Amino acid sequence: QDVVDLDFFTQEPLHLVSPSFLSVTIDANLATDPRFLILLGSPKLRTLARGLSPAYLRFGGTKTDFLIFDPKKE
Amino acid sequence: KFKNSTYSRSSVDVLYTFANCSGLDLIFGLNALLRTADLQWNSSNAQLLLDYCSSKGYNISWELGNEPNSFLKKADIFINGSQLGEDFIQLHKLLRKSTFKNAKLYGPDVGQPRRKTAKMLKSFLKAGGEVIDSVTWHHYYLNGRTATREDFLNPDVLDIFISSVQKVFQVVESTRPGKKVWLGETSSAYGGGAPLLSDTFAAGFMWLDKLGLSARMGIEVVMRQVFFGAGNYHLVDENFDPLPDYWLSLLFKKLVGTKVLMASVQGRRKLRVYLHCTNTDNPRYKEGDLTLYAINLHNVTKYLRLPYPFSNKQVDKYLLRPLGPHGLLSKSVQLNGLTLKMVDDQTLPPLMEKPLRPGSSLGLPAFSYSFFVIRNAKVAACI
Ligand SMILES: Cc1cc(=O)oc2cc(O[C@@H]3O[C@H](C(=O)O)[C@@H](O[C@H]4O[C@H](COS(=O)(=O)O)[C@@H](O)[C@H](O)[C@H]4NS(=O)(=O)O)[C@H](O)[C@H]3O)ccc12
Ligand SMILES: *[C@@H]1O[C@H](CO)[C@@H](O)[C@H](O)[C@H]1NC(C)=O
Repeated sequence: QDVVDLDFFTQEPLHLVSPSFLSVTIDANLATDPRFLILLGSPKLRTLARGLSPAYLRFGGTKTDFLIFDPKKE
Repeated sequence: KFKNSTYSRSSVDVLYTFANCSGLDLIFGLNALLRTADLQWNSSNAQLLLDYCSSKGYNISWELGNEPNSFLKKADIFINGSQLGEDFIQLHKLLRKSTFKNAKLYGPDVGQPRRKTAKMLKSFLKAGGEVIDSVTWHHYYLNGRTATREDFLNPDVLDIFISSVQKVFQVVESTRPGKKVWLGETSSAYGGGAPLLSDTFAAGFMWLDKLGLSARMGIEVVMRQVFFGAGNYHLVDENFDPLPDYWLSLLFKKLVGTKVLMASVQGRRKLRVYLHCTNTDNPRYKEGDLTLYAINLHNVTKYLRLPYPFSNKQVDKYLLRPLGPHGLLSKSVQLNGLTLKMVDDQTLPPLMEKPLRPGSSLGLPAFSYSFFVIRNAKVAACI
């Protein structure tokens, strides 16, 4: 049969997650896309991102250790 | 294969503005493969970028390197955890010197234990452990190249994550007990996700289970690879349309509180249950309310009976099911039989609950996941 009984523990918090528990990444790979500026400009994409606030946005990935900051570059 | 590559002040401002204007806290990985002769970290480039961001009034947290475990494969350089430990102290000094001295530092973004990462992380935490505000590691369940539909629905695949986490906590407890533990980059499948799997309703068993287990086992933050990008594990497609994991990630934020509790089935592999305090920011819900979420990987409906004293409470269902005809391989999802679409580019839909007959058992169809809010639960812990 397909009826299942649940047991609950409700005496005390076993852990506290950050309010930003569910966070998100942008891969470093994406800073090597010509369309980069266009993409992060999207007000639709920003609607979608705001719905996830509060959260961390981690910019990183394999390319983290193959990107060099140019203060002279455009 | 992987070559150096420059980035502009515009790149940084683009990325900072996106985070700031979306209400998100940017974390920036710095190039840790810039080495002095003595194979120590060269901080000058990083020094240029701290200077720029500080001049601009940019509130940003920092990381140094991504998966140092495989710098030897990726760039023919071996960096030991001790040195990477020293390299993190060097960078932490610069943040203390800099205008944002309270700036947070996360590292070392090592891969999961099965990638022979334990030594590197233990050596890293013995050496650099003191300056980092959280330990970051990475988890993928599968190879995108070989991942099957059956893999995505397999409780034995979901369960390997439990040992990954136990192994990480073993290294950390032996070096920096009470240091916060973050999944710094994680998803279904590496190599940019499983085509027609990582971007579907089927991706949600792995995403929701990872979230339940991370919360239960003491992970404080889970960072989903990726919000947006080329990889099939993106939350948003190339046309800026939300995929099923976006709607799951949004409904989780609405209903799940920061206080982690526990649920279990009296019978425990294909029925996966998780319990937190309800997020009371929902005006619908008050302190003491419980958020249950459940995965059903059986091929039949299951009927969950709430334990005493919650058998007769009013329950709000949030059941997620694919929009056909592609079933679990669908890129569209219904909340309680209503398709989840953006009302427009400015506007998210409401997420309508479905109130259950009080004292009814909780129906969970085959290959589905659902949230249940137990109203008037009055759990003191949830205060
Ligand atoms: C061997 C292995 C096992 C493992 O568990 O995790 C791994 C993670 C790895 O790499 C890590 O996991 C991701 C993945 O791969 O999906 C990479 O994603 C980017 O880079 C990948 C190339 O991998 S790489 O070999 O060139 O680094 C692309 O396929 C992928 O589309 C792209 N994300 S995207 O949003 O821009 O589309 C990350 O940058 C990297 O931190 C690499 C290898 C492993
Ligand atoms: C569920 O799976 C079993 C495999 O042992 C199969 O034989 C059974 O008929 C399936 N039931 C349904 C409802 O698909």
